[PDB]
Amino acid sequence: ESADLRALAKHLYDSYIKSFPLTKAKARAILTGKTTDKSPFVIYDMNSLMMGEDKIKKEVAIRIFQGCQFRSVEAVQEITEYAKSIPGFVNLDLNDQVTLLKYGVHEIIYTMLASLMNKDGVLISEGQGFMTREFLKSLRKPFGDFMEPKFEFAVKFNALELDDSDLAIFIAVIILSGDRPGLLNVKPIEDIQDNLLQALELQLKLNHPESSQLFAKLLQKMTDLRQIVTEHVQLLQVIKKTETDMSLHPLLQEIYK
Ligand SMILES: CCc1ccc(C(=O)COc2ccc(C[C@@H]3SC(=O)NC3=O)cc2)nc1
Ligand SMILES: CCCCCCCCC(=O)O
Repeated sequence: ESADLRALAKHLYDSYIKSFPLTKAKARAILTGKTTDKSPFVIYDMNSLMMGEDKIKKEVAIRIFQGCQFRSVEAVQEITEYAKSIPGFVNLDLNDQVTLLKYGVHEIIYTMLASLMNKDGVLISEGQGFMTREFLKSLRKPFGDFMEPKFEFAVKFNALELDDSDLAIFIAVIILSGDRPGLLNVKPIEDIQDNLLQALELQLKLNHPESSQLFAKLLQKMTDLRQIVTEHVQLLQVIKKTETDMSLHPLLQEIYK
């Protein structure tokens, strides 16, 4: 029944709004001058970077990098709260639950990162600030190319014009992979994902009826996520070797194995 699929979609959207304080709908209202929300202080160089705490509640590159790192640990926390709400996920073997998160968590971070980006920069501090792509790329090596592959993806991805009710099901599909390395019981995972994929497919054609093959173009985007993740991992191993004094969160170290 299509009707059970819509109920699942409604359930996941509601759980996505409850788990993530900054939705794409809010992010786009901030980014584009809407009166439902307020304007971000823009950071484009070092003076505005230090002017930035005068509005938004060590060297500059390592400080920015370690805040982006604190934020990621926070998103991991929000993603795990979302994941538990995906029907059947808490019912799986605990070891497989850990494996799905470990491998799914960064692909979801960069999907939702895209909600907070345009070609020019990225919202920070829950929408209160905006950090210019040009500033980030001007950071000293090896940090200037830290964010550029996320912007390249985001610009391509934001072109699909997905909204939060689409994204809620898509990030569920990402978690419930079943081709993840080290999974004990693949088949229960594949059964949950086949359901999510049916819910996503219906959602896309009801919400985007004039968008030809949007289901397939979005599933292809999963290729770009995998490559962002693997590049970021390699870049981190270079930062850790040249910056032996920069501390990495154990939660992120446990995932990066
Ligand atoms: C590289 C892409 C990116 C993503 C998110 C952020 C953020 O920074 C947004 O969320 C925030 C904002 C501000 C801080 C302050 C940090 S935190 C600390 O430990 N000392 C500080 O100055 C922490 C987190 N930046 C960059
Ligand atoms: C985004 C510019 C403000 C820098 C520090 C913001 C507060 C730090 C935090 O929330 O962890």
